[PDB]
Amino acid sequence: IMNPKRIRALKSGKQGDGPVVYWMSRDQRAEDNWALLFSRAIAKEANVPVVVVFCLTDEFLEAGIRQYEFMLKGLQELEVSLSRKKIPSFFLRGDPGEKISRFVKDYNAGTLVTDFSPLRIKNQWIEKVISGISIPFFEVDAHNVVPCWEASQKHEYAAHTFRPKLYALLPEFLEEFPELEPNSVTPETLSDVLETGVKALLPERALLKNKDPLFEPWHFEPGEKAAKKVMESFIADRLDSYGALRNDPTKNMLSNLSPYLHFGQISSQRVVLEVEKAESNPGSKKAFLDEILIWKEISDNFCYYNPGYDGFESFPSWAKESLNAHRNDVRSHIYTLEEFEAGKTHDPLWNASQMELLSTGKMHGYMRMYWAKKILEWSESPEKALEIAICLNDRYELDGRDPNGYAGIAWSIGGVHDRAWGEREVTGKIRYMSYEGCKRKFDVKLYIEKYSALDKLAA
DNA sequence: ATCGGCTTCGCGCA
DNA sequence: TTGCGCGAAGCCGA
Ligand SMILES: Cc1cc2c(cc1C)N(C[C@H](O)[C@H](O)[C@H](O)COP(=O)(O)OP(=O)(O)OC[C@H]1O[C@@H](n3cnc4c(N)ncnc43)[C@H](O)[C@@H]1O)c1[nH]c(=O)[nH]c(=O)c1N2
Repeated sequence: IMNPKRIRALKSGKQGDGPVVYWMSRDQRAEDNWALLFSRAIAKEANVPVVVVFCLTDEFLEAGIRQYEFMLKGLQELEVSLSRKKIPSFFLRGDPGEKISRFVKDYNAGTLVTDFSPLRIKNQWIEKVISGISIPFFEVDAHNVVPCWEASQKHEYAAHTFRPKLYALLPEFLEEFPELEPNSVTPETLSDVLETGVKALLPERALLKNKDPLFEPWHFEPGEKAAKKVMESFIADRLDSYGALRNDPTKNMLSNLSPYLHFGQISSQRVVLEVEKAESNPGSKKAFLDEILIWKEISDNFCYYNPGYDGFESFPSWAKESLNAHRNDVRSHIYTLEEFEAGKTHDPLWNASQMELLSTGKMHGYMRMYWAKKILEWSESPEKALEIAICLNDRYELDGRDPNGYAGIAWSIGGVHDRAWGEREVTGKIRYMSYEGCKRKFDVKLYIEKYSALDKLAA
């Protein structure tokens, strides 16, 4: 039995007599899954089978092959891991509000379970689902270490107000995962799906002049197994010097975990457990935990309590006041979406970062902050900057379309979870970042040098 | 309370 | 490079 405040009753009803169906969505993995572990639990009590259903919405069209290969290949692996433990996996195509409801009837599901996501479109779908089912319907936070609706009931103004809260709750929720018990009872194509999708997304590929792709797909092998190794090599090779090199992009000293945590291919709670027991720097473990605990989960807190998380209106009062005061200011440059996208600005280090984004699908965490603040400076308005920053983040980051994306863009452009700094023209009081500031931190000429000879080779 | 502390910004200066 | 003190800055929360 697991901690019962990880569950929240979406719909009450009378328990069916069919199997218990887990509607996977955020947490695409079989280990370390409070949503899967809970569903198994209530099917063993009901003495019924547990099964997984996954829905494949048209959303893969609003991004690239890169994200879809990465996630489809992952699911190809999960489906096998699940049938190992005797748990069937069903793959729906279409709109959840309709297809999940149909499945719930067509298999005679006795209880519905899902994982937790704060993006508006899950609440939309869930709310259709509730309407068309009669069975009970459960939702489990399987993504955060502390259930979002439990760490805080309000928008948290800053990391230092969240932090005493989150940490006062870890002795309760930071625990080991039990074993996923195979099915005892035995209930009664993703190859085409992955081909069909790439023939669709192929006319939109990001190509170089010579028509081979920009994207390089060997930096991150998708899937649960590949993720475990990225966690272990992190703990053994990179964790010890994270604190002191987090900010250098010429070093590859990050965890590189974010494509995995986004597709739920690995549990942040598992990471935390392995980091905690590891014996590296106390400084570095502090650095690291605060990014995967405080910053990650306050990003869910943000989107969960501010339905306008991808818009201007969600900036803090002072932020908007300041930015409106400077809408009339003359911008040093202005660039269009296309120009940013193609890395055609005056700033070679900015374009360098953009080139890291296009070719690899994961931009360095420090360069990300620089990236968005310089979009605000050379956009024609704050709204356009947001719109540009979201469109390029979500289109090219393997970890895009994610609460961290919005809560990081908002931190960057609109000062959300941050404070006021010295007033500038165009960018108001938003924390400024400078090219020369980057030079006191790392060897910009190497970072630039790495992605040079790719703007020329692309168009 | 009223007032200390804040993702770790940039920049001078040693 | 690297570290320190400083400056400009709105406000939570204890
Ligand atoms: C403009 C902009 C845009 C984005 C983001 C930040 C900024 C300023 N982020 C957040 C952060 O840049 C990103 O999570 C890390 O670079 C992920 O790479 P690593 O896992 O290697 O980092 P690293 O190992 O240093 O970080 C560990 C984990 O902490 C979390 N994290 C780190 N910094 C964070 C931040 N500022 N906000 C929220 N979570 C943070 C992530 O969960 C990350 O996996 C984001 N993240 C993401 O997952 N998807 C995205 O699309 C974006 N987009």
